[PDB]
Amino acid sequence: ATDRGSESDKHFRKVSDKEKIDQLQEELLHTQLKYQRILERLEKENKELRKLVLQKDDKGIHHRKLKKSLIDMYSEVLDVLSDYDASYNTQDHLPRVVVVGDQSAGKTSVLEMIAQARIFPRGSGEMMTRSPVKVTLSEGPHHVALFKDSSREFDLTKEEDLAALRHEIELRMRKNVKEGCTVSPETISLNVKGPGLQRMVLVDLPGVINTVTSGMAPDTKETIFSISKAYMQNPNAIILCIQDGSVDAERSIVTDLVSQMDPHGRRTIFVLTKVDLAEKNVASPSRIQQIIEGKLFPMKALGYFAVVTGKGNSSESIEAIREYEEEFFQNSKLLKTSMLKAHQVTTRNLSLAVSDCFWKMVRESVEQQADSFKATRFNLETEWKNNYPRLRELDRNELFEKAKNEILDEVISLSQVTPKHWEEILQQSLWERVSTHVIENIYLPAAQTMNSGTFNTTVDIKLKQWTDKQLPNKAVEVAWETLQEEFSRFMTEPKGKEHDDIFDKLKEAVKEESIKRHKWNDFAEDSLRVIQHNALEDRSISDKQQWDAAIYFMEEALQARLKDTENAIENMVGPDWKKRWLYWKNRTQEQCVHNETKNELEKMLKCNEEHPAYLASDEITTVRKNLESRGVEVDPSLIKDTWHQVYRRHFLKTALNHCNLCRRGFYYYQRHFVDSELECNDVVLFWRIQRMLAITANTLRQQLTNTEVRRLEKNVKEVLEDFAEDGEKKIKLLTGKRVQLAEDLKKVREIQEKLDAFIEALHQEK
Amino acid sequence: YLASDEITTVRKNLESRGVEVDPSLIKDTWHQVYRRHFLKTALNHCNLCRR
Amino acid sequence: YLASDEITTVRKNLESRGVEVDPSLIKDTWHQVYRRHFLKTALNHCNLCRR
Amino acid sequence: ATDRGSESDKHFRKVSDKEKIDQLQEELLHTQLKYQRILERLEKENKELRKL
Repeated sequence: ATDRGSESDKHFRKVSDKEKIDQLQEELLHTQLKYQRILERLEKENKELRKLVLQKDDKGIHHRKLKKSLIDMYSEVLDVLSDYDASYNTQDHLPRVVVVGDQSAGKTSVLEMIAQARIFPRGSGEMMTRSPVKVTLSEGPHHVALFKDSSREFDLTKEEDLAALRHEIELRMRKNVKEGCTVSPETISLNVKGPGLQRMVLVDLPGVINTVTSGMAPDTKETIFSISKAYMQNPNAIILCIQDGSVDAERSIVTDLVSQMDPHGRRTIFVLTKVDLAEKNVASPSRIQQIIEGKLFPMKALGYFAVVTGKGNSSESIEAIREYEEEFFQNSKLLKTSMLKAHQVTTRNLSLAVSDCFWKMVRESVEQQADSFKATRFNLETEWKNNYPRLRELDRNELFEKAKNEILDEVISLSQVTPKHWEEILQQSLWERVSTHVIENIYLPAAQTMNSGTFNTTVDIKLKQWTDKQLPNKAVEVAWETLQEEFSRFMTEPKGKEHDDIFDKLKEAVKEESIKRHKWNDFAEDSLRVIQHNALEDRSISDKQQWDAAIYFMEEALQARLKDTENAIENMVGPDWKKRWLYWKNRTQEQCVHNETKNELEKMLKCNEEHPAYLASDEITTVRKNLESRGVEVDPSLIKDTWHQVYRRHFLKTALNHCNLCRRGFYYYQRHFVDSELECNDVVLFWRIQRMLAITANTLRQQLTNTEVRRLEKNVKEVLEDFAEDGEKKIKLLTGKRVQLAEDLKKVREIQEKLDAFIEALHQEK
Repeated sequence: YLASDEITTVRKNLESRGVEVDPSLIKDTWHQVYRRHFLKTALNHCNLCRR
Repeated sequence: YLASDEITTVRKNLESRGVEVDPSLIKDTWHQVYRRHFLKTALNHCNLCRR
Repeated sequence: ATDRGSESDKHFRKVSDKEKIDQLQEELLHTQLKYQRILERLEKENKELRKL
């Protein structure tokens, strides 16, 4: 009966087991015992095994080194840096080649010709030219392509495999775009190999635009720039600024972006596309010599190159395009009249120049960055050792788990708090809540009568009205606030040295929510009405022990109000004479007036202690006139306030003297003696109220401990589950641990492996 | 706040006396005794702060 | 034998009076303290067996 | 540095890391790598519920 919810949960949990254990033991623990060990065999070993099947097709041993070209190994290096941190802050560490240019300028054809195959999709000329791809370029004995995330090898000399390759890229391309924008940053990684291909890694970035039309979002112009600027920021990048040769160089759009990362073109190269279509330029030195020497641009490049990207056909074969490129420059005026120099034309020269810079920079740069990222682990280890004693047990998610368990443990312990403490809290709160009605409305008007039956009648009328209307509602409010306040205390107590600040954030978020998901059963108001009445209903003090308990509670309740009245009267009337001459506590004029009015009312009460609270109005006039005669200024309001305080003091102190007489009042009642003024009936009232306070507190405690506290535990578990699923709450709560710093120390181990393995490959090769 | 070691050192010290004590008895008795000490000190500080 | 927590009560009474003490100084002091009590009680039992 | 608890803890950590790369542990890793292949490949067959 003390608690019932846990029994129900255990019962139905056992029933669920009895019916479904032959499945639940298999699903829940059997497999899960091995779950931590199963995943490496299930997924990692699977990725290796199929890669080993392709290595078996290669017929080269996986263990023995020199299995792959140094640049093919360097693609994995860049990929691991991208995975560890895709921001430019980490891209800056290693060489890259950026392929950027005006929209639909043929830059994709430039990259494909450098790759010696039509590897990228060209399905459309608007959305398919404004999305990124990345391709590594490697030496090989055969022109073959392989994705990071696929075991399939593509034959680059056949239309079917090139089409499938373009299809896979396209499937990634047409999805890695914000809706409407059609432009989003994302990584697609292909490794293209073959004879004549150089040691590079080229990133084709969304085509650059200057204006927006009805078929595109207005933001599209900015998003492209944001992507375009991202890879250009790399100080170790070779930036191929690819411009459409059919339009004025002064009108280049990409240039105005390149100048934001290299204002003078120090690390940039100029590429002139559509040379065999822009006849107005390739046939005239006055344009070409400026465009290719670096006089028509603000950019002073690493080099300047001219290429043929296709005769307006977005799907033209790369092989035919290269053959036509070699034929065109010989056909064109440009070679004869030396407007373009022989080393400034065709795919070969551009590829070789960028290859030499990039690859020589890569051999030196990878030798630096292995130690850079290993040094970053050493730098991460100084901070982590200094911030906290060496420890990695905790985690952001584990912070939620630990705060969850702390909260549920405190909620349970709350449910098993000694009940007696619950009743003590409820009893004291109830008395503080009710004493105002007890004395101001019930006792004060009732005990001024000269008949015990009228005392009890006034008391009982006020008690019936009060126990029916306000008192039950007040008790229910007290119980609600008691439960919520004790819950808050368990959630927040700074338990000395055993307190953990980190969890506090969750304790506040749950404490708020758990309270709002609980409501107290309103029916209590009616039950209390009955119960309260019953506790009052016992008006019979049968023996000395209950007589003394009754007198005790009456003395306590009346002494509190008497002390309050006496403090008010002392402030109102002023200091005593002793203070006035020993501490020079001189009275104010109001205090003197109040003192004289008090003296008037007090002589009246001293002569006749039976006087009721209410005076005649002509008496107020007589009090004013007698006060005016002696020389004291007084008005009916001063008399009424002074009267109220003074009569209450007289009333309560007379009640306590009646306590002093009740303590030894028993023989007079057996005599039925007629001259006996003493009748001790207030004692019964305060006895009844003490017992009613006890009964109300205990009933509220029982409702709390068997019905409401278990509902609170259920609501808290629901709140904790809802917060556990909420990723944002975990992000914005329980953020204090230093584990985040250690996560970098551990994660950069992939970059450390790729770089060192690449350097040892440089040492096996030379 | 009494830590669990402080509570246990009180529990066993009383068990050695033969008094039968548990962590909740001590936690609540400690709260009352400590608050008595703390509030009397606070009233002494009341008297001090006057000057 | 003193219960693992009986060592904790010996520590509390000593900690309250101002004596730094640890469970190893309670086990060594106790092994010598009970070797002596036991044997001297045995010899007093000799004194009583004699009659 | 002598008779310093933090220096003693750093000395204790350096000796502990060498034991972690002891030949016992190294042989354990080498044998475990083959043991990961041994009594393995049954798991992919086990996931199937058709027999069940």
